[PDB]
Amino acid sequence: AAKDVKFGNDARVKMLRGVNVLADAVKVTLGPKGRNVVLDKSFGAPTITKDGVSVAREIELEDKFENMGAQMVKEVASKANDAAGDGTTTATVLAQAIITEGLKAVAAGMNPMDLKRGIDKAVTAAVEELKALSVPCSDSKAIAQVGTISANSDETVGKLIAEAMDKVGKEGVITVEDGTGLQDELDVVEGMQFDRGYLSPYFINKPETGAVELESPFILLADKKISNIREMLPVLEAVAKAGKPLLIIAEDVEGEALATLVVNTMRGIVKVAAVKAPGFGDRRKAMLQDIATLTGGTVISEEIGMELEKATLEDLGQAKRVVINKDTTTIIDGVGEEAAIQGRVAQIRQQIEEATSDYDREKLQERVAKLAGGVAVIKVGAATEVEMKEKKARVEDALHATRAAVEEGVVAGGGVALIRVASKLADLRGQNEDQNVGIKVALRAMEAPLRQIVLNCGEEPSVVANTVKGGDGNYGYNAATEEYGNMIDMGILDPTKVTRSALQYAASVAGLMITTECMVTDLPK
Amino acid sequence: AAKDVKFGNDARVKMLRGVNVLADAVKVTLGPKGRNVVLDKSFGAPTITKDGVSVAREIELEDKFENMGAQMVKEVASKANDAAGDGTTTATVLAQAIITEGLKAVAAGMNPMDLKRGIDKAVTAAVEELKALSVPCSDSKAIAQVGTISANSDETVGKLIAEAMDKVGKEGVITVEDGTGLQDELDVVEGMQFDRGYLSPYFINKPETGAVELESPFILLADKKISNIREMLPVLEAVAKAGKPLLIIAEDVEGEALATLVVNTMRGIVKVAAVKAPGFGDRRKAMLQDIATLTGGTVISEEIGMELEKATLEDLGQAKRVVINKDTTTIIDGVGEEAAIQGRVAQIRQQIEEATSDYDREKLQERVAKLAGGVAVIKVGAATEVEMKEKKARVEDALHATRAAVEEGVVAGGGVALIRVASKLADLRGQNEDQNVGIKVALRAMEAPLRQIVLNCGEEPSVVANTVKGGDGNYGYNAATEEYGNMIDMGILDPTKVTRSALQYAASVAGLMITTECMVTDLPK
Amino acid sequence: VAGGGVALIRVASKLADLRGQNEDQNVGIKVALRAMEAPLRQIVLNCGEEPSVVANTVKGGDGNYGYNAATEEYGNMIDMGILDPTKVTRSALQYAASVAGLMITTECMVTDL
Ligand SMILES: Nc1ncnc2c1ncn2[C@@H]1O[C@H](COP(=O)(O)OP(=O)(O)O)[C@@H](O)[C@H]1O
Ligand SMILES: Nc1ncnc2c1ncn2[C@@H]1O[C@H](COP(=O)(O)OP(=O)(O)O)[C@@H](O)[C@H]1O
Ligand SMILES: Nc1ncnc2c1ncn2[C@@H]1O[C@H](COP(=O)(O)OP(=O)(O)O)[C@@H](O)[C@H]1O
Ligand code: BEF
Ligand code: BEF
Ligand SMILES: [K+]
Ligand SMILES: [K+]
Ligand SMILES: [Mg+2]
Ligand SMILES: [Mg+2]
Repeated sequence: AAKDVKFGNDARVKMLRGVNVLADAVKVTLGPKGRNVVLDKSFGAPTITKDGVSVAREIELEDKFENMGAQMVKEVASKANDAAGDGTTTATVLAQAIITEGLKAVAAGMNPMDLKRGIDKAVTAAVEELKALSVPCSDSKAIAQVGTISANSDETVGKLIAEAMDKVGKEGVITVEDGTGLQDELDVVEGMQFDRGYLSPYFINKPETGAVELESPFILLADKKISNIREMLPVLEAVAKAGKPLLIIAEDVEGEALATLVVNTMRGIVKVAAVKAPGFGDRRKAMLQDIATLTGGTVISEEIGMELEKATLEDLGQAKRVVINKDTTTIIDGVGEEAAIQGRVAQIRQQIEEATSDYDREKLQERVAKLAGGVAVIKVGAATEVEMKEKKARVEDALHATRAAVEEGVVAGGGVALIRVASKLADLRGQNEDQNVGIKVALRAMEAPLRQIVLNCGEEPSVVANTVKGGDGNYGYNAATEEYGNMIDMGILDPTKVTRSALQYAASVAGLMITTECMVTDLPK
Repeated sequence: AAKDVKFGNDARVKMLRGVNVLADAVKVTLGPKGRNVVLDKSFGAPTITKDGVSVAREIELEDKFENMGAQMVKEVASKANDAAGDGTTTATVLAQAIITEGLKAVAAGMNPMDLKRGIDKAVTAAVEELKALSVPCSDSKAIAQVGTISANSDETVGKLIAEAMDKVGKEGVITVEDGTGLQDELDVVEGMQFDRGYLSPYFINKPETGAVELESPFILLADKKISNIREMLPVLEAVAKAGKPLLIIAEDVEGEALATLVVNTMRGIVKVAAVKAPGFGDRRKAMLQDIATLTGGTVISEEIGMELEKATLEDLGQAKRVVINKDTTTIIDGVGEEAAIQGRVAQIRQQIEEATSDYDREKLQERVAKLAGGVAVIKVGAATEVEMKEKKARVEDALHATRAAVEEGVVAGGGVALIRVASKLADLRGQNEDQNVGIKVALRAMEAPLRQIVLNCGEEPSVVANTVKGGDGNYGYNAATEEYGNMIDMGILDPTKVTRSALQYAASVAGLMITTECMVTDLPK
Repeated sequence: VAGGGVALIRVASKLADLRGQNEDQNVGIKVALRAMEAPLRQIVLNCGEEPSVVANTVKGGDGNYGYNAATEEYGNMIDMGILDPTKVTRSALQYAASVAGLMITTECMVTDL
């Protein structure tokens, strides 16, 4: 197709307009006084959301150049969401800040390459500063706060996340699903997380988020490589009569089979997923039988006297719910054989005492811990499915923030952290003036998230900004109460991870963009 | 379909406009202050790229005739990138200048074909002059420089390429792939790789490793479909007396032979790896004999007159270690003597001179390359996908640059080489005054790269040009720091190949383009 | 003063050191200094000489060294007698800057249909 081509300022102006039209839509959601965006997902009812990445992802624009700028920044939000839960709106605001300031500086005629280079220098130093600044978060209390604040000041959500991580342990798997009724509920259930994802992205169905959730999935527990579903087509027949999805957990699935699934599942009877049998060798057979007990199934191989041709409804495992993602699968609540489950537990422990060689102790300890943790599930309470999505999303942000916190701990939230580091870096300089002004752009931009958060209040942004700067250490602004104080004591806790991630990815993309003189895009008509 | 046809200046003017549009898109990227172009990739995030040939490919214009101009200059860009990875932008700028000056000379009424001949004559002399200027590049430091300069002054990248080329020697294969961390990382697949592996899991003695590794393995090089253990009996005796494992590089992983060798592996009597022979037919045979001599063995098959019983300890190959994978084998320090290995490479070089078909040419080069050393892999570290692509492209350019440098030497970069050769050629003349004009056209265009590099800096191009021309030898302009000096001592090194290649292709396409009198294209409907 | 735009470009080179309180004032200063070269380059371009080379050569010269557009020779403007009154240069510059400042600060325009 014939390409339109633009140069210099025309390109830059087009870009910047597209950026703004995305950012402004994202950034309205920021902080405690942010407010919701309505996304008209064609399928049905619109979804009201406060998640910035959910907003950004939808934004697509009519002008090919403005759209190009928008799609570019879109990347930032998705990256941040892929590192961490929170931080997608902060990362977008930072990116748009750098871009704006940087383009201003380029209009002064300064070299964009050196501008980019200077931004990168600042970010590196900034990241280092945050690291040192971060106070480890380990007190359940602090964990709660982190939760709460990521939940948009939702006390109850913080409570539940803290209690769940207490009950399963901080390393334990926790999951969130549409609850049955009005109230939030928490319970711990017999389930398993093993580190294998979908064997193909074509199994991604219901969620957009690169995952699949299946209700009452059947589990074919076969330590074999599936060449063609012919080997179990009467099982898929059976499963048709079920009308309930089948999870293959097998050593491999050939693309022949995968393509046959593509031919028959969504285009036909029932959705089917395949996952790699976890671990390897004797371990993988071990885990498959560990899951058979967890699900009341059997291991399907001729070493057992079983065959893919023969596995009954009852030779396959039964789970109530399974989640699969790019990298991991969580059997949420296997039917299983509870007494046998516990007996297995005791058995595996005995091998810890027998298989006392260091790495055997390790694997066995892992497996017992895995089985003993089970899984927690958080049931989101809502009157209406609209609020279901909204609250559920708010919870998952809390969840991902808490784990991130537990990893790296917390820094003074509300954007104080970024300002603080900014102030520390004021003496940082580059090789040349272009890099020096690039550094100043970076530092400057770090202000943006505070100002934005204030602005959403409709408080007077520059005033708050200036005072906070005047303050020192943890001194910040509480935007839910319009009071200066020790942010920590208030519990406005940001996990260093999210802030670090947001800054890196924001600068990363931003620095590139400024350097553009020319854009090649298809003529609209 | 009904063709539109235009003549004379209605043709050339339109054609030139197309050329200009493409060039201007490309040009911006030239040099250290050259700056990125955003190429829309409708399915995905746009590609931010500084690779000029990447730019060229996308350019395509609505106006049929302007399109023609673009399409033909596009061709020189691409051809440049085929000959050598770097130099695509230089070739474009050159082509633009020649075309521009040629069309101008034609407007004077010069015989176009004489111009073309004059251009061609000048170009030939310039190639010879570059050959004369070129100083061998050999020291690692120069390699680093060339890599740096081609990397867009990315010192780290130059360092990494140079040390990688050292670790695997000049002739080693080096490849670049998407890393995961922020930090770039270099790995090497040690030893004699060959690209065939096991086709069952039961060979794996190291299940946590997920591959088969053997220490002090003997190597039964039976390039055949092995049948039975019976033929191995005396071999197995010698093996068991040595107490060493055995690598079965069969033709194909087949036969009861291997099945019972797996049985012996499970009994711990002898541990055995088995893999396909690489390639087919005579080239398959050749690889097995190359493995053999390198391993200090000899191809143990009846098709070369030796039944498997007949193998001495000079026919069985050995290594300190071997590893075999799903798809690949590597042999670590085969016991074959270094003199035998070198000699074997000599016969392979004789075979290379005998080979007249890519089926054997590329494969023979791969044999000698792997015999010279392992394969290095450069993992490009970047925060963001956009960086992934952008950084990767620069790395790849650096890689192909260094290669070219090693093979043909280097000249003073920043376009000084072209300037110098142009000045040396000022005495050249043709058969007739039309031809002489064409020569001067060529010599004048040689300035264009230098000027364009300067212009991107926003510096007076002709001022810099004149001062450079006034200087002698490697005296030039450093566009990264805006001061003149010995270009070589600064380390701004260009591979002669890329300079030479870029010039030739530029000249060829341009010299044709100026002789256009009529263009025929479908009407715009 | 050296008439041939020499004076302006001379002073422009002299003041390159000057800098302001912030990037906005710095770009403003740079804009002013760059413009002052414009007379010389225009005069030359009318000749169809290369403005860049002549400008640089004048800048690299000293005092009244300048480009005689009538003859294309370089020389001392005074010896040739290419004399601008000082007032003319000064007034030209100041008034030019005045309008520019007016225009930059201009926020609204009112006219009939
Ligand atoms: N009560 C509060 N006072 C000040 N800042 C707050 C408060 N509650 C939340 N914030 C800040 O708002 C941001 C969280 O809002 P959110 O929309 O989740 O941003 P993101 O999507 O980037 O996580 C964090 O910077 C957090 O510190
Ligand atoms: N520091 C420098 N000073 C001057 N010229 C440079 C410098 N670094 C690189 N160059 C020049 O930049 C030119 C263009 O390089 P590049 O951007 O890779 O375009 P191409 O695709 O033609 O190689 C090269 O001829 C190189 O000599
Ligand atoms: N021979 C010459 N070479 C170069 N510059 C000249 C020459 N003669 C006059 N000038 C300069 O040309 C400039 C502009 O000329 P002109 O446009 O006629 O005057 P003004 O711009 O004041 O109306 C004057 O500043 C003058 O000194
Ligand atoms: F704005 Be986010 F996703 F916390
Ligand atoms: F623009 Be290139 F390939 F250096
Ligand atoms: K938000
Ligand atoms: K380039
Ligand atoms: Mg948040
Ligand atoms: Mg290059």
